[PDB]
Amino acid sequence: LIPIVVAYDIYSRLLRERIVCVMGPIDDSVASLVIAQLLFLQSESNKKPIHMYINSPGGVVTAGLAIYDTMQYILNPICTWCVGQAASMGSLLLAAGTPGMRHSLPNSRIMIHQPSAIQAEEIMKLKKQLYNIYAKHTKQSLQVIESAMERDRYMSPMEAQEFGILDKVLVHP
Amino acid sequence: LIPIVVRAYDIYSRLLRERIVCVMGPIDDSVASLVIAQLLFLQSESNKKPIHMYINSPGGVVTAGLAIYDTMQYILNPICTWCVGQAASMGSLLLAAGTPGMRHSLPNSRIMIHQPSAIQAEEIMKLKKQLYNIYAKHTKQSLQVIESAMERDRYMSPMEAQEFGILDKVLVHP
Amino acid sequence: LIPIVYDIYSRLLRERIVCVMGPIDDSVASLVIAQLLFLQSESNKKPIHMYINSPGGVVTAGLAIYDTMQYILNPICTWCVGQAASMGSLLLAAGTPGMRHSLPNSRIMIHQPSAIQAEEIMKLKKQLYNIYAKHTKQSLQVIESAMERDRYMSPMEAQEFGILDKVLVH
Amino acid sequence: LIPIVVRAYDIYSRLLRERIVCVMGPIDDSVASLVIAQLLFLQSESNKKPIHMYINSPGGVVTAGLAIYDTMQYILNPICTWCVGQAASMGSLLLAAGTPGMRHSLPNSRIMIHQPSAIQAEEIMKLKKQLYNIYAKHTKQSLQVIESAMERDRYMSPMEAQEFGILDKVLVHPP
Amino acid sequence: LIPIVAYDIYSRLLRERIVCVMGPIDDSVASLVIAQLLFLQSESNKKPIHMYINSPGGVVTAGLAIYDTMQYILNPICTWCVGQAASMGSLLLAAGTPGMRHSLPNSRIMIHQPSAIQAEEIMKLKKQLYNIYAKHTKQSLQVIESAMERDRYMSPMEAQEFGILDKVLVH
Amino acid sequence: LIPIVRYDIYSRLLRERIVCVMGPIDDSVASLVIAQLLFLQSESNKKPIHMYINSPGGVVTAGLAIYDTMQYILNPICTWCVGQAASMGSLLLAAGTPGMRHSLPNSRIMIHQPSAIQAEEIMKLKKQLYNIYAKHTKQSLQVIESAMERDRYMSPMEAQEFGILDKVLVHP
Amino acid sequence: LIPIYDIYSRLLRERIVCVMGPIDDSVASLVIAQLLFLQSESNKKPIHMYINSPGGVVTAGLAIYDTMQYILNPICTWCVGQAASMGSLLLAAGTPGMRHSLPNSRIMIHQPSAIQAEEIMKLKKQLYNIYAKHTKQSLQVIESAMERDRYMSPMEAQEFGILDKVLVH
Repeated sequence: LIPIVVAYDIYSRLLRERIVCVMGPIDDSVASLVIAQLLFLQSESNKKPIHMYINSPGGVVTAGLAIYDTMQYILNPICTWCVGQAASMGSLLLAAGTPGMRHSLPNSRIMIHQPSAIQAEEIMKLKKQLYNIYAKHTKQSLQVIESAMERDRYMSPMEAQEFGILDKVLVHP
Repeated sequence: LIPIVVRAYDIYSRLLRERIVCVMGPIDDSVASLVIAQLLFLQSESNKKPIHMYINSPGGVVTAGLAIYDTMQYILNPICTWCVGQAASMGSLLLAAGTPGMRHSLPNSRIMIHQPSAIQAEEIMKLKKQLYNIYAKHTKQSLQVIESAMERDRYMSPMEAQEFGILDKVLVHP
Repeated sequence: LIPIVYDIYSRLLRERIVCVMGPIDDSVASLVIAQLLFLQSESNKKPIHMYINSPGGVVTAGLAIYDTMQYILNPICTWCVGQAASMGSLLLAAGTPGMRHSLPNSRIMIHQPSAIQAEEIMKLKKQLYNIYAKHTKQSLQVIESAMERDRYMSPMEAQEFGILDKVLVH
Repeated sequence: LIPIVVRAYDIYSRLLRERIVCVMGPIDDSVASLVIAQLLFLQSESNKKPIHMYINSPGGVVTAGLAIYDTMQYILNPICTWCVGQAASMGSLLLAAGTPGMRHSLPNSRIMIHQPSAIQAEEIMKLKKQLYNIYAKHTKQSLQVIESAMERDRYMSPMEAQEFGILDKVLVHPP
Repeated sequence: LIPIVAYDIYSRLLRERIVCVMGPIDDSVASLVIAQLLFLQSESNKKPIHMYINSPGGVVTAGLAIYDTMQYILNPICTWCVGQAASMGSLLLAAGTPGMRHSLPNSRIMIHQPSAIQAEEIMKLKKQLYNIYAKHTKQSLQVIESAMERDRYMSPMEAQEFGILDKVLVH
Repeated sequence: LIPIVRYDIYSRLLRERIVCVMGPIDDSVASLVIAQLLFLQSESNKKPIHMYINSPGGVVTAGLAIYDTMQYILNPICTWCVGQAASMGSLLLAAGTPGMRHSLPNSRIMIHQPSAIQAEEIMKLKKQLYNIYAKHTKQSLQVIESAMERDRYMSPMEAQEFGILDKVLVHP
Repeated sequence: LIPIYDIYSRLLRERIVCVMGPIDDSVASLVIAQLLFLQSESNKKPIHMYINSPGGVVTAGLAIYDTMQYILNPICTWCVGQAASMGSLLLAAGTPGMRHSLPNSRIMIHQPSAIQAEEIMKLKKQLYNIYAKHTKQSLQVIESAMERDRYMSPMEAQEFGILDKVLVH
């Protein structure tokens, strides 16, 4: 499947360039890999930026929160890039990049809404944490976040930049 | 198994050494990540030499194709897009997104820009207005023509697609 | 597993042999097209050998392979092994004039046995008639008539029809 | 698809060179076997350098988790334990079984001591009583307090789990 | 698992010019057998090739692909029946070189074809099998037609008397 | 999934003369364990071998194949119960060398055989288990036959008192 | 999964062939390849076959058996765990004096139960001839002993002539 480049597979040469890809649904296996790649890239140097490319519909909240906390834990600056879409938990990882270093390509779709075995109280505690993350990183008030997360829709990149999910939309070809 | 040739490469990696990217079968998030990774790698090898992009796909996920498209536009290199077999829905967008003068088809290919067949209607319509806009910029056609052409569930020949502006050259010769 | 000597198929590819075996689809077509384009770069003038044992498959996948055969400048030997049916017999007939061969016991079928609109299936079908007409030099009516009969023909009858040039009598 | 790092290692073997053991996903006999083998290997390389265990798990088989726990207590090394994402049921026992002073959580980890639900009833209760004694040893709560806390089907926050005695530090950033 | 001896055991046998035709025959098996036959001819057109047959038969047009390769190449082919060669497996056995077709004492031979395309097309293929067996067995088509409809296995001694085999190993 | 460490983690352990019997026992497991046991005897007939048991048991005739190899080879075998040794897993524990059978504190031992061939053939095979346990535990057949009837696990400190193992490695 | 040569390629270098699990045409193919290879390495050094098998396809087992009898090497056969049905024929087909079992092995010569009944019967009559030849029992004993659906101990299997040695170790 994966081509070889000169030998490496392409994803491991991207990792050698300090690029981490989060593609497709987030789960405890995807999180485990992303966590391991972030902890590794910190051990190789704690000063060079890391580049995280997001194309995901989101996924499990607990897996997404594990990736988030590690991005906040590691000392590296993190550039974060949206390609195609970043929805639900995927847009939290996008929002959680370093201020000034959060980017999107012009046609990406951003969704802050959190699409609909556990007690009701425990899902609500997770959501209350999400409101505080979005308020922290977007600098919106909690009242704005709660109503924004109620609308089941995708933002355009220009709407998401004025909302504060993005810093830059790179239209330059 | 993929045959090894001649260092020893599988042919898909040898073709990548010739700066050829293969987009084969349906487009999904896995294909999109592979195509974007291949494209970003080829830019690092040089910013100037063209990239060759061989399209044989029935299309696929719209947001996956837009991720490939956005990467094609970000990269500075000329991209030569070759239609082989067919390019339907999102596949004909990728064909059309090659650099002007470098979009080619073999003569028995079928081109379809109609989008055949989990999301709210408002977001599919927003996605579809993007397709109308980006076809118009790449084909140099009016939105009314695009809207009309994307409504007919039909394929068009490469000679028709050249007149419509999806293609630049049809290689009827060897 | 397949035996090592290279893998057995990579050893054959170094002899400029392309094995089309089994049903043809987009995954098979992409393999065959990749191999055909490579072998032209390795030398622009030495023949390529295509060995065909196929029941056919997707039409656009087969037409993708066929277009590559006509694009590259090399002669192509086509060898019918066991059977070449539907799109498999088009690839057999697409070999270079004088260089289309069959083993004595091969069965060839040009009929097309048995997501798309009816008008689009018929337009594809009319393309096949034009391909067979130019390569067999039969009239369009004979092609339409012979492709309607759900049958196989022997190599000696396929040679008389113009699908083949040589049958390799034992 | 697991990236390779350049000798060439997969990402998990590269981390094992940092003395990092990833206990991720559910625990079963093959997970237990793999963790125990890694712990015994890492002890051979140094009996006094710390080991780092990263935990994100919903729990698993109890006897498989107790096998891992017993290995953590056998080896002489300090074990720093990290909760990322969640540590539930048996995953919280491996968290609590880290070295005193070296059990850490990130701020959004979910901690559940409760045990959600093939053998006779007497064997489940006998496993339970072992768990109560292990938690009492490490959290320094009394058995009845553990029994009352372990009956509520809920998750603690990291700060609440520190007050319960499952954790020593909650870290936003490295100090 | 296949043992390693460096080669896996089947590639080590191929260096002895041994081709194992074992298990059911299909279009994928035919590809492997034909590629191995053409390779062994490239390494030498003179030295014999050894075919080891253990199969219940299979697809007719796949077995005919193997058969036509056996007759095309110039090498002598020793065919060995191991365990059984039924239906199309017994055609490859009979198509060995005259005097070089061998069997072990407990091999079971069956020329009958046990048990989509039109009826008329199966019958044309079937009539080809009669001609192939008649050529190699040195027997009347009427005898082949009668023998090929009996749903039975021959012993190696019966198969030698019929003309499918030349030699039976005695132990 | 298995990390590498010139090995994978398990071939590195095998170089320390450690054999792992993990998960259920079947014909595949029996063949692998017997091969490893015969290999380690060739490397030396004098150094101990370490066998780590975490098993729910499995096919009885597969476990007896492992057992007979343990008794054939000349090496001392240390047997370690980690987590659980039930049914056939407890026979491999009992069949370690005397003075060299160990358990971790939280292990579960079960001698009972949790519930094809004819009924008479299972009882024939069952009667061999009574003889094997009686040899190694030094209990009488009546004590073995009575103990095997209770569908229960037991703690290391009771299997030590029963004679299934010799040492419990209390945590420091 | 398989420890590291791999453990079986190392064992094959000691001239050990493992027959474990049920026998089918793919197992027969791999065992026959190993037997023919080991004869090429030398036609004089013994070969060791380890059997732990329920048996399986009869014609696959008969293909192995004829290969064991064709090659000139001595073959030492070891019953490990169980040898049932066709597994007991491979065991019995070891070299006289070199057919061994561990003490707790179970041996069964009964043949538990795509082709016609008359054809299965022709196969079973060959089985009677093989067992009578190798065990030196009469055909009437073999025919009766295959009818009883039972296992026997290695000591009882030695009295029947399927074994020569029991390794009290």
